[PDB]
Amino acid sequence: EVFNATRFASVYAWNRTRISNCVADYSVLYNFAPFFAFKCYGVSPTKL
Amino acid sequence: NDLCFTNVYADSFVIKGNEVSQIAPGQTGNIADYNYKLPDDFTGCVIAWNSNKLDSKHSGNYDYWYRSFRKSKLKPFERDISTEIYQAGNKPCKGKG
Ligand SMILES: *[C@@H]1O[C@H](CO)[C@@H](O[C@@H]2O[C@H](CO)[C@@H](O)[C@H](O)[C@@H]2O)[C@H](O)[C@H]1NC(C)=O
Ligand SMILES: *[C@@H]1O[C@H](CO)[C@@H](O)[C@H](O)[C@H]1NC(C)=O
Repeated sequence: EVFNATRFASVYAWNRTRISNCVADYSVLYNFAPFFAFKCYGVSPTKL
Repeated sequence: NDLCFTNVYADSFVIKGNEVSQIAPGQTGNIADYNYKLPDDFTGCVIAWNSNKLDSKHSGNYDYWYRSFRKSKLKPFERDISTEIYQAGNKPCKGKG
């Protein structure tokens, strides 16, 4: 629901959503975007 | 010109401009992860010069390739020449579309 959106808000008003009470499998994050910059800082993306 | 190297590897490949800055030890991108990953403690140099006279012509040219879909990341200094249809969802699909 955050990658299927159609009106991703402009940067001046950055839409902030909270994710809790859920199981995060980032394969569904991988399949919805042919990535261009997956630069991760706090955590290695593979170890997610 | 005043060092001695047990051995020297020269990997050559033409690639788009942004990927030139992409190519570096410890980076990310469709090339740095699925096409060519440079190991972290790399000891050497990278060389990039513009070649629009050998990779271009009227009516176009599409001889060059790259891999934007791989099952996993590419380990440092490994080649993954393969044409396997990437799996999306759960289909054993073997085809395009
Ligand atoms: C950021 O955008 C999200 C996707 O549009 C919003 O999540 C959804 O918003 C709809 C209403 O547009 C809700 O009905 C739905 O339950 C879900 O929350 C999200 O609200 C939005 N956040 C902000 C701060 O704009
Ligand atoms: C968004 O959801 C629709 C649901 O019909 C789907 O067809 C589409 O591929 C999705 N696209 C993205 C970018 O999530």
